[PDB]
Amino acid sequence: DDVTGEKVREAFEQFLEDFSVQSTDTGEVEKVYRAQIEFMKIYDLNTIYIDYQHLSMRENGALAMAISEQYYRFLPFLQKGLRRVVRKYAPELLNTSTERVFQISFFNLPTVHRIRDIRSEKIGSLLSISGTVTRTSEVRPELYKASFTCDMCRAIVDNVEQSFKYTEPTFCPNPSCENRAFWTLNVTRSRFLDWQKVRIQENANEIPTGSMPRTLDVILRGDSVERAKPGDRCKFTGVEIVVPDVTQLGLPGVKPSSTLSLGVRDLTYKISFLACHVISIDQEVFLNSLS
Amino acid sequence: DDVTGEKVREAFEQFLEDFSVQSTDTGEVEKVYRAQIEFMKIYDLNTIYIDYQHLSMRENGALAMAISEQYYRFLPFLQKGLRRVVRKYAPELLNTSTERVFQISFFNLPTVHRIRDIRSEKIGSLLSISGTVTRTSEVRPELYKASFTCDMCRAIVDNVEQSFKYTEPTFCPNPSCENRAFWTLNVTRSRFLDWQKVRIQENANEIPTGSMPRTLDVILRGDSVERAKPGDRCKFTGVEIVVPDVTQLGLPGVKPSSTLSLGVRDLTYKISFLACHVISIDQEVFLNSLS
Amino acid sequence: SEIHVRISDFPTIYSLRELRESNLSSLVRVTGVVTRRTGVFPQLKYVKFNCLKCGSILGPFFQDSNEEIRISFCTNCKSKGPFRVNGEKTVYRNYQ
Ligand SMILES: [Zn+2]
Ligand SMILES: [Zn+2]
Ligand SMILES: [Zn+2]
Repeated sequence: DDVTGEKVREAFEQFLEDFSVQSTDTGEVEKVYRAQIEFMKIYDLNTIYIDYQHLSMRENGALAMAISEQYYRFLPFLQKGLRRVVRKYAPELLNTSTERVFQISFFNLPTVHRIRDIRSEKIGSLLSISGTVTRTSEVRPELYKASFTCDMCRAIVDNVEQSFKYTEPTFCPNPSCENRAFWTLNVTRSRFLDWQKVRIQENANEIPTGSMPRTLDVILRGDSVERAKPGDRCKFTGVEIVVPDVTQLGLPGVKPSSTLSLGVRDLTYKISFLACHVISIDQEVFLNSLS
Repeated sequence: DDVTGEKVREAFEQFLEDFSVQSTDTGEVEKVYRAQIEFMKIYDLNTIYIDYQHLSMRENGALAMAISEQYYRFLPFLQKGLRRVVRKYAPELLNTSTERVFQISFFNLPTVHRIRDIRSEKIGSLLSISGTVTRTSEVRPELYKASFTCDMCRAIVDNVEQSFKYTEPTFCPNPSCENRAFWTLNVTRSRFLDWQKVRIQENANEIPTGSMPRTLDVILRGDSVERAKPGDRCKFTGVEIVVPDVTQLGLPGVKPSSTLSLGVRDLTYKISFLACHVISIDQEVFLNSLS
Repeated sequence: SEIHVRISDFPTIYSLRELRESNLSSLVRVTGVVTRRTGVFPQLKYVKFNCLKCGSILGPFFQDSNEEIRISFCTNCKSKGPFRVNGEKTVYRNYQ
C-alpha cells in the first residue's frame, strides 16, 4: 500500500470530525461537518456538500491543494475516510436498508474555467465549468459493482466491484476453481448508480473572435440526474476526465500505441467531464426564496 | 420397493431379538444370540455366527427357506436389520473407533454339495462346498466404500459405496454440476475390504470315474481371509455368484446378448463362490484343546 | 533443495502377510529379505510444462507422487495443445 494515501485518508477523516466553523454571535461555534452528518441522517440523503473554502482555510490549504491536484488518486481514500467517520458518528445510515453509496461533492471552487480553458495538465484534477445545456440523455444504470456466474463450478460470485471498464473476478466462490474464462453477470448482486450524459455548450459571451462555438460532454452520476433542462446556463463542478476515442484515427501527429505476443492497442482519447453536482445560474416556495 | 424383502428383514430382526432356548442343564434359558452380541462386543469382533438350526426352527423353517433360496437380495436387508438390532441393544460397538462391517457367517447347514454337484439353478442360494485348497492369492484390498472427487465443481465426497461394478455419484456437493466427468478416488478417505481369491480342487474320493478333478475359484472377504492352507481339506459356506468370462466366446451354442446404435454387450459368465465361513477339514495349547 | 526425515524404531512390527487393510495410509515397520532391484530411475520432481501458445515455458509445478498432473487449460492463455515437458529445466528425483 501507499503511505501517502494512508496519510491523506487519515487526515481527511480527522478533519471530518475535528472541523468546526464559528456561528459568530448567534450560535457560538458548531461542528459544521457533524451538523451536515446529522442533517444527512435526518433526511437519509446520499451526497455530502463540502465547501472548498473551509478546506483551504484548514492547515494552510496544503491538503486542499493536494486534493485538488490529484482528486482522482485520493478519491477512494476519501470514500474510506468518510465511511469510517460515518461509522464513528451515526452509523445507522451506512447501509441501504445492501450498502448505500455515499457521494462527496465539493462546491464553491475559487475559480471558474470556461470550456475553451480545458487543458491536458488539468486532467484528473478538480475544477468548475460553466456552459449551456444542449442535449440531455436518459437516466441509465451503470455497473457500480458487478457480480458474475462462474464457468467451471457454475456458481455466482457476489458483489464484486466494477471499475470504469469490464472486470473479471480473479477469486471464485469455490476457492479451488481459480477459473475465470466465462463469467455470466447477474443483476441481483450487481450494484448500480444513475448515469446521464449532458452535452454542454460554450456560452455566447465567452466565444472568441471568429471561432465557431465549442462544446463538451458532461456526465452526471448520482442524484444530480435530470437536474437541468435543455437551453439553461448551468455551472458544473466535477473532475476533469478522459474517455477513449476511436474516431481520431487519421489525425496528424503520431498516435500513441501500446505493445505487449503483440498486444497492440491505440491509445486515442477525447476529453470529457464527470460532474459531482450541477448549479444553475405555489407562492410559498417562491415567497421562501426571498430576503 | 419390495414389500417381501422388508417384511422378511423385520421378521429376521424380531426373531433375533426374541431368540430363546434352554441352555443345557445350566445357564437356564439363555438368549444365546443376544448375549453373544455383547460377548463379541467385548473384543469388538466383526462376525455374527448364525447357526442354521436357530433360523430353521422358527416360522416352521420359512425364514430359513427364504434366506437360503434368495440370499443375494436379502443380505442388505439383513445388514440393515443387524444395524437396527445393534441400535436397540448394545450400540456401544457400532463405530470403528466409520462403522464396522459386521460379517454374518452362516454355518451348520444341512448338506454339503461337491464341486461336481454345483448346479446352475442354485446360484444365488446358500450352501456348503468341500474341496482341497490348491492355489491361494494375496490379500489385495477390495473397494467397498469409496470417496469420489468430482472433476467439475471440485470437492471431496465420501460414502459412495462401491458395487460389484464401478459406481460414481450422480449428485454433487455443488448441485449445479450434475456431471460425472472424472470422479477421482483418494487413498485416505475411501474404505476397503480385505479380499482373497482361493482356487480349490475337487476331493479325490468324490472324483467321478474316468474324469479329471474339476476346480473352482472362491472369494474370501473380511476376517475369513488368509485362513486356508494349500493342500488342506476345507469346507466353504456362502453364496454362488457368477463372474464375467471373456474366454467362452468361441464355444458352440448361442450366447446371451443385449440390444440398445448397436447397443450390444457380449454376455458370458463362469460360476464362482463367495464364502463366509471356512474351516479346515506350547504343549498347553494342545492340552487346552484336548478334552 | 529439499530435506527428508527418516523415522526409526517404530513400536509395532507386522509381517508382510499380516498387513491386511487396516494398516492403509499408516506407518508400518516390516522386515524381510530383499529379492529384486529395479535399478535407479529418474522420476519427475519439479516438472516445468511448456506452453507453445504462450511462447515460452510455464512455471515449475510440483508433481504429486500419486499421479501425473496435466495442463488441461492454460490458466494464462487457455491453450489446449502444449502441455509437454522439457527434460533440461525439469528437476528429477531418484526412484527404485
Ligand atoms: Zn469457479
Ligand atoms: Zn460435480
Ligand atoms: Zn499459455
